Amino acid sequence: MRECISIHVGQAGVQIGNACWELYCLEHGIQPDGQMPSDKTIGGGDDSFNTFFSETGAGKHVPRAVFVDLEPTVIDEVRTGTYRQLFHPEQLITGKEDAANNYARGHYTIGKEIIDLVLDRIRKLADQCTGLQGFLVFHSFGGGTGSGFTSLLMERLSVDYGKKSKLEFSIYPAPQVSTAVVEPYNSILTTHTTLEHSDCAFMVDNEAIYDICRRNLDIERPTYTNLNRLISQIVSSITASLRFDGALNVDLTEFQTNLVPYPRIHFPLATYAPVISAEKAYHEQLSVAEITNACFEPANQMVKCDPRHGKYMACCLLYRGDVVPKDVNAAIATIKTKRSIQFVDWCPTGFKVGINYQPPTVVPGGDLAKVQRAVCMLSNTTAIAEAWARLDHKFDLMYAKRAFVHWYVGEGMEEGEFSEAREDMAALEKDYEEVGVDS
Amino acid sequence: MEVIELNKCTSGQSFEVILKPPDPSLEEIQKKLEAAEERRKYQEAELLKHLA
Amino acid sequence: MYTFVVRDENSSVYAEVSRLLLATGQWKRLRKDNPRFNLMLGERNRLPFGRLGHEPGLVQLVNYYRGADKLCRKASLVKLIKTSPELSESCTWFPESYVIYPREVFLAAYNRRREGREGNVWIAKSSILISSEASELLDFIDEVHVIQKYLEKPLLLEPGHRKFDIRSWVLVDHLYNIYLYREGVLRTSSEPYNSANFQDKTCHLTNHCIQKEYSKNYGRYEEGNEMFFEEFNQYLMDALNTTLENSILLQIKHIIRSCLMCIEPAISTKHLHYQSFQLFGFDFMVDEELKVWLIEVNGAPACAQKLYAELCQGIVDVAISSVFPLAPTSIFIKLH
Amino acid sequence: MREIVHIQAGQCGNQIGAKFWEVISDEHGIDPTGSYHGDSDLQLERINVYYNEATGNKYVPRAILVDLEPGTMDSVRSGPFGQIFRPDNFVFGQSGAGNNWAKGHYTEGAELVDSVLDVVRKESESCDCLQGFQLTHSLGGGTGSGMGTLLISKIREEYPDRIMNTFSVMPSPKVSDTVVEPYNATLSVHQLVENTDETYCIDNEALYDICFRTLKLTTPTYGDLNHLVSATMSGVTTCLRFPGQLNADLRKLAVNMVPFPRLHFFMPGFAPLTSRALTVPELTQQMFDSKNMMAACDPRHGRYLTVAAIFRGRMSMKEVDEQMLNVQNKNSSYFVEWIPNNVKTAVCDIPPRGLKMSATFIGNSTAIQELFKRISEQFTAMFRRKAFLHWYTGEGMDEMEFTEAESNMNDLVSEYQQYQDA
Ligand SMILES: Nc1nc2c(ncn2[C@@H]2O[C@H](COP(=O)(O)OP(=O)(O)OP(=O)(O)O)[C@@H](O)[C@H]2O)c(=O)[nH]1
Ligand SMILES: Nc1ncnc2c1ncn2[C@@H]1O[C@H](COP(=O)(O)OP(=O)(O)CP(=O)(O)O)[C@@H](O)[C@H]1O
Ligand SMILES: Nc1nc2c(ncn2[C@@H]2O[C@H](COP(=O)(O)OP(=O)(O)O)[C@@H](O)[C@H]2O)c(=O)[nH]1
Ligand SMILES: [Ca+2]
Ligand SMILES: [Ca+2]
Ligand SMILES: [Ca+2]
Ligand SMILES: [Cl-]
Ligand SMILES: [Mg+2]
Ligand SMILES: [Mg+2]
Repeated sequence: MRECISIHVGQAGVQIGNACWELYCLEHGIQPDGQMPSDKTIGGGDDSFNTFFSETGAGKHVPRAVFVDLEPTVIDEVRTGTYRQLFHPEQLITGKEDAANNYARGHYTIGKEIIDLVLDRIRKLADQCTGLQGFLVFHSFGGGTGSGFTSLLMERLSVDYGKKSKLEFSIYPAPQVSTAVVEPYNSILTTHTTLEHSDCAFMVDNEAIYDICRRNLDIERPTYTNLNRLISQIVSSITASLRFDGALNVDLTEFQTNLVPYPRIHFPLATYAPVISAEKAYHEQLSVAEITNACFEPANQMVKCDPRHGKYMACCLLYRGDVVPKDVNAAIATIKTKRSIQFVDWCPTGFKVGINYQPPTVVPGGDLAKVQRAVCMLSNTTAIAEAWARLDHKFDLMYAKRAFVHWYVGEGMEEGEFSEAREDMAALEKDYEEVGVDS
Repeated sequence: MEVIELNKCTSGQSFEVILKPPDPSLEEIQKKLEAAEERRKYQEAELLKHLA
Repeated sequence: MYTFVVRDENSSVYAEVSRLLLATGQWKRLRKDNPRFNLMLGERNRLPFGRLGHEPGLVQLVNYYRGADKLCRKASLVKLIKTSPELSESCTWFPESYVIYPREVFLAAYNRRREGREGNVWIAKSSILISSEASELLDFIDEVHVIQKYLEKPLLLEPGHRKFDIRSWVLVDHLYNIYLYREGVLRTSSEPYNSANFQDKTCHLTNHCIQKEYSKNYGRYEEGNEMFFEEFNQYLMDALNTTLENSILLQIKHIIRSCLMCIEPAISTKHLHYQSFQLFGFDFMVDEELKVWLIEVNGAPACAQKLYAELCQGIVDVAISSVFPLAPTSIFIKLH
Repeated sequence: MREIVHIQAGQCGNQIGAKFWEVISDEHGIDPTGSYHGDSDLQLERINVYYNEATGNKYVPRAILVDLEPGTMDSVRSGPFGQIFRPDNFVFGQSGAGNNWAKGHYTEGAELVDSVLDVVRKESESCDCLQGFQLTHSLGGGTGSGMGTLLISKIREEYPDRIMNTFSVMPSPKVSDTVVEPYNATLSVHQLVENTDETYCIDNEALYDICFRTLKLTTPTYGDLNHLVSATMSGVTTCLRFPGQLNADLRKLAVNMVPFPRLHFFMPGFAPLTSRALTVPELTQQMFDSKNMMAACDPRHGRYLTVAAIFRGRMSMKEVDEQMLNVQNKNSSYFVEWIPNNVKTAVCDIPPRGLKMSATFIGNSTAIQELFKRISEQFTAMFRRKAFLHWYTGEGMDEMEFTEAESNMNDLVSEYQQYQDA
C-alpha cells in the first residue's frame, strides 16, 4: 500500500476538496466523526482505502489532506461543517489577506510568506507514510492563490519530493461564473510555471460543468455547490482505482504511463456519463452501449472541444456499477464502426478498461440521480488544445495593450515573465498541432 | 480486436482491448522570490521618496 | 437584433449575403474581431473553429463545416472515396484516380491498358497535364498531385462538337439537410473537341477563365460560356429524346447524397456547441452514354452572375433565418 | 481583507457621509444607539467591514469625521444617527478653509492633519486585517478638497500597501457655491490621479439634472442630491458589506476595474431613480441609461473599459444573466474588444430600504473625460486672466503649481482619448 496526499489550494480547490472528501466518506462508509464500522483493523492497516485515509488508535479515519487558502472564510467552513471532526487543525492552513485574483501576489508577495508553513504541514503528513507515492493538487487557474501559490508549491514539491508523482485537478476559467477579468493572465502564468512539475493534469472547464448542470440536471442557474458535486463525482471516478482494489491505474505512476506518452502533452480530456436529475422521477436506466457512446459526445466532456478533429494518444474507460467486459467490447465495436476515432499512428488503437462493481454514490439530497452504471473516459486527445487556443487569444488581446499588467509588476514580477509564459504556451499549441494535424 | 491482460478480483476487473496496432533548485527558487521582493522594496522606496 | 461578422472580403456569394442581411433591418454587422456575433462568415484558411460556441447567451453559426476539406481537396477526395466503405474502390461514378507525391498501382493499371489497346489518356492536376504516356505525367509532377483517367468520350454539344462540365450548388444547413439549388450551370468549351491533340488545352479544359483567354470563339453559342438548365433540357429533348432530370439529374443527386452522407458523422454539428452550414459546388462530367462522373467538389464556390440574387436569398432563407428567424416555390430540391 | 476605515472631510463630505452611515446602519439593522435589531444573519456576517464591536453588543462605525470648522459636524452630532459615531473620532478646527484648496492643503489643514492621522492610526491598530480607506469629500470647496487630498497623501505615506478609495463630488456651475471651484477641483484631481486606487466621480451637475428632469423636483436641495448620493454609495459598497463572490474587497474590485493605474475614475449609476414593481429587463435597461448616471457624461460618447453591475433583491438570477448578456451583445461596440468579458455581475438578496429590487452600476468609461474637459475649460477661462489667484498666492502657492495641475489633467483626458481610440 502506497499513500497519496491531497492538497487543496484556493477557494475552488478547497470547496472541491470538501465535496470530494464527503463523497469518499460516503463511498467507504466513513461517518462524519471519522469512524468506519466496516474497518476491522483498528488503529492501522494497509487496505486500499488507506491510500487516502490514515487511522488513529481511537478508530478515526483521517484524510491525508492539506487545505491551503490565503484568506480564512472558505476553510472556516471546513472547520465548522459536517466533516469537521474528520480533520485536525494542522491540516487547515489560512492566511489573513488573499491574492486578490493576482498571480504575482499569490506566487511572490504572499506565497513567499506562507510556503514554508505549508511545506512543514505537508512534511508532517508525509512522515506518517510508509511509502508515499505522490500528491494530488486541486486548484483553480483563475484565482490569485489557485494560480500563483499553486505554481510555487509545485516547484517546491519537485525540490523536496523529487521522485514523487504529482497530479493536478485544475479549474479552467469560464466567464459565466468567473470573478476576475485577469483570469487568462493567471491561467497562462501558472500553466507555464507548473508545466515541468506536473505529471498529469485533469482540466475541468467551468463552462462545461455549468452547461451540463443546466441541460441534464435542469438547474436554471447552477451554483458552485452543483458544479462541485458533479466535479467530485468525476474526481472520484478518476481516483477510485487508487482507493479500491483493482489492477488498472493503481498508482500515480500508472496514470502517466497509460495516459501521457509525451511529458508536456499531459492534459487528458475527461468525459462522464450518465448525468441524470434526481428530480426526474421516471428515468430509463442507460445501458453499457449507450453510456459508452455518450463518452464520444462533446456535450458530456469536461472541456468543450471536438476530438473528431484531433488525434488520440491514449484512452481509458473507467466503469462503475453493473458492467461486464463482454458488453464493454460489444459497445466499443459498435462505436468504432460509427465514429471518427483516429489515433496517432505510433500508438495502438486501443482502450484500457477498468470496471468497479460498486455503482456511483451520490450525496443524499443532491441533484444527481442514483444510476445502475456510469463511465468516465480519460482520453489524451490533441483536441483539448482548443482550450489553450481560446485562453491564449484572450491573453494576447489584453497583453497587446498591457492592460492590468501594472498589478503584476507592482508585486515584484517582471513584464518579461508574461511574454516568456506566452511563448511557452505557443510552443505547447505547436506541439499539439504537430502531434495531431496532417498537412 | 483482441482482449488482453484481463485481471479479475471481488470488486471488479480490468483489461485492454486492441482494435489495431501502430528541475530548478531550492537556491534558484529563493533567488527568484528575493528578486521579486527587492523590486517591490525598490518601488516602495521610490514612492516614499516622492512623498517626502 | 442579430449580429454577424465578415472575415472573407473576397467572397462574392457572402458579400451579397451580407448585403441582404443588412437590408432586412434586423441584422447588424460588427468589426471582424468582435466575438459577440450570432453569425460568422469566416475566412477560407485556418478558420478558428476552436473559438466558436463559447459565448454565453449567443447562438453562434458559421458558414463552413470543419472537416469538409476532406471532400474539397483533390487528394483528400481521392483518398476518401477509395478508403470509405460507403463509397469503396468499386465506386462507379468517380474516375479511376491515384495520389502521386513529388505510383506502382498507377503504373500497374496503366500497363493493363497499354497491353490491352485500350484508351490510355490520363490527366494530372492539383489544388494541369493531359497525356497518354505515363512518364510525361510523372515527370511533370516532380517539377502532391492526382492522376485521373481522362474521359476520352465526353458528351458533345451540337453545333460546335464541344465539351462541357456541370456545376451544381448544394447547401447543407445546421440540421444536415441537403439542398440542391434547382439552377445549375454548364461551363462550355467554345472549341471543337479534338481527341487527337491534348497538346492544346482549350477544347479540353472547360474552365471559364481558360476559355475567356485561350478560346477565340468565346461567347459564340451562349453567354458567356454558360448554358443554363432550361436550354440544356430543351437540347436534350430535341437531340436525344430525354430530359435533364431523367438522364443526368438523378445521378447528380445520387452522387451529392453519397458524398455528404459519407462524411456526415465526421463533420455534423448536431450536438455541437456551435452550428455550421456550407455552400458547395459540385463539378460533373457527362460521357456520351449519358453517364455522370464526379470531377471535384468546391468548398468556396462562386455563382453564375444571373443566379447570385436567387441563390443568396435562398441561403439567408434556408441556412440563416432557420436559426435566426425574422419578424412554397422553394429554389431548393431537398435530398434525402 | 476585512476592515475598511472611513473618513469624511468638509461640509459636503460630512453630510453625504452621515447620510451613508444612516442608510447602511438601517440596512444592517443597527439603530442610532449602536444596537442590532435585525432579523437576518446576513446583516451581521460582514458587519466588521465597516463597524467595530464594542462593550455589550454595540456596533460603532469605523468612521472619522474631519472639518476645519465645527458647524457641519455639530449638525452631524445632532442628526438622527449622530450618537452612533465614536466621540473621539470627531476632529475639527475653528478657522475654516474658506473654499480655498490652499488653506485646506497647505496651511489651516496642515495644522489639523496630524491629529486626524492619530485617530486614523488608532482605528487601524485595532484592525484584524485592514483593507484600506474610503474618503467622502467634495472637490470644489476647501476642507474636503485640499485637506482630503493632503490626508490621502499622508495616509499613502503611512500605509503604502493599502487600497485608497474616494467618493468625490465634482463641482458644477449649475450647483455652485463659489467661482474658484474649478481651481479647487483641478488641484484635487491631480492628487487623486496620483494617490487613489478607486474614485467614484459623483457629478453635482448630473445629480441636479436627475432631481429636476427625472424626479420632478422643481427646486432641488443638497438634501435631494444627497439622497441620490447615499443610495448610490450603498449600492457600490454592497459587495463589500454582504457575502458574495465578485468584487468582495477593495483590492479585488480595483484589479477588476482598473486596467491602467491612472484611469481609475468611475461613473456610478442607480436604478430605479426614487425620491411599484420593476422587472429585471427594466432594471438593466435603466441602469445602463445615461439618465441614471451620477457623472454628467454620455457613455455613448466613449467606450467601456470595465463594468460592474450589482443587482439587489429577490429575482431570477437566470433572468439577470440573460439581460446582462443581452445588453452586452446588442451594444458590443461600446465595450472595448481588447478586454474580454469586462462586465461582471453580482446579486445580493437584501434590497435597499423602500425597494423590492434595485441595480447599481459602476463603469470605467473613457467618456468620463468629458467631466475632466468641462472642469479644464472652466479652469482655463479664469486662469488665462489669472482671476481669483490672489486667494491662493496669499497662502503661499505660486502660479506654476496651477500650470502643472492644468497640464496633468489635460494629460489624463488625452490618455482616456488614447484608449477610446485603441
Ligand atoms: N467549479 C468551481 N469553480 C470555482 C469554485 N470557486 C471558485 N471557482 C473558480 O475559480 C476562479 C476563481 O479563483 P478562486 O479559487 O476563487 O481564487 P483563489 O484560489 O481563492 O485566489 P484568491 O481569492 O485571489 O486569493 C473562477 O474562475 C471561479 O469560477 C468552486 O467552488 N467550484
Ligand atoms: N477525367 C477528366 N476527364 C475529362 N475532363 C476532365 C477530367 N478531369 C478534369 N477535367 C476537366 O478540367 C477542367 C477543370 O479542372 P479541375 O477539376 O481541376 O477544376 P479547377 O481546378 O479548374 C477549379 P478549382 O480547383 O478552383 O475548384 C474541367 O473542365 C474538366 O473538363
Ligand atoms: N451632493 C452634495 N454636494 C455638496 C454638498 N455641500 C457642498 N457640496 C458641493 O461641494 C462644493 C463645496 O464644497 P464644501 O464641502 O462645502 O467645502 P469644504 O467644507 O471646505 O470642504 C461645492 O461644489 C458644493 O456645491 C452636499 O451636501 N451634497
Ligand atoms: Ca484499518
Ligand atoms: Ca461650504
Ligand atoms: Ca491658527
Ligand atoms: Cl523524493
Ligand atoms: Mg480566494
Ligand atoms: Mg472549379
